[PDB]
Amino acid sequence: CKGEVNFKRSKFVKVPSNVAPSMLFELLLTEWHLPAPNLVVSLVGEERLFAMKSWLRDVLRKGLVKAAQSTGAWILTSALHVGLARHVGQAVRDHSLAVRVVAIGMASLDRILHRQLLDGTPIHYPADLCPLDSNLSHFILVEPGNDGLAELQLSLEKHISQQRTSSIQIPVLCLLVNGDPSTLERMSRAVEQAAPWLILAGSGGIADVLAALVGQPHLLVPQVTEKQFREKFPSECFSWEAIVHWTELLQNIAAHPHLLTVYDFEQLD
Amino acid sequence: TVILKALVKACKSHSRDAQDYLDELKLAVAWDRVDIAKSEIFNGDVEWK
Repeated sequence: CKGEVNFKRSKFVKVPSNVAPSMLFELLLTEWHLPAPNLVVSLVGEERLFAMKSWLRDVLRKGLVKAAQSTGAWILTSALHVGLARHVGQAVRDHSLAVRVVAIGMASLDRILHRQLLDGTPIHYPADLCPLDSNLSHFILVEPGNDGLAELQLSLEKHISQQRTSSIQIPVLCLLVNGDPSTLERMSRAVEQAAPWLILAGSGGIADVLAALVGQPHLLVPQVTEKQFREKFPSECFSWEAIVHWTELLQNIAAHPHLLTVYDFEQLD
Repeated sequence: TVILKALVKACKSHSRDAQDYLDELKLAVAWDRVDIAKSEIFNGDVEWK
């Protein structure tokens, strides 16, 4: 379901979950005629409420720009970013005007604004429930469950970590930046896929608490997880049952300490 | 220095808002302790417009 939106012509494909990742990847490559990427990195946090630490954010952006201007890599942010990712995307687009990296946006059709209009070719969306920006020069859309989208992104990741296809293997990295609680469960799905994770000490509450949780391996710590969640963003109260359920995922993730590690940036390639 | 440190501690403790921190920052500008003062203020969660 290929679509071209005229605004700068931006391409996208409507693809539901449980669709061939090999076919998706090869169709995308062939369609947009991208060059084979040396490295792929994936954004995982979309808490618009958590504003980027100005100096920390500038440092991260400068480091990413410096790394990407030379080696070449690919990005996996969300489609029609409006939160924290929104502005970093426009900054990267600004950099692009003045080896090449192409940002990619993936999202579900449900939350997207004009989603009925898009499902039915100049497409203009001049919005000052998600508007698009020129950051999505190429776009990725799905219209199937939230876990479905998680497994979809996971399948794309795993298929990028594929075999020779002179064996060539393009490394994939995940960046966890002040995510939702769901991101934690999402990381679980990545833990089984052997995905090297990266988290930030000072990005936000979720990553900061994760820095302590897995580091201290506790079989049973439901009250500790409760006190932590109350410490970090106590916006909505959680049931003790769901807290034990997330504690189970904490025990599962911590069991794989090699694949992920945390570094204190406020304290690069 | 410590005087301003405690003062901004008090300002931040009561509330997180522009105007009061603005007055404290005007004081800071008076003493030209831009380094430590701006570090305390702007590295913080407070948002400026």
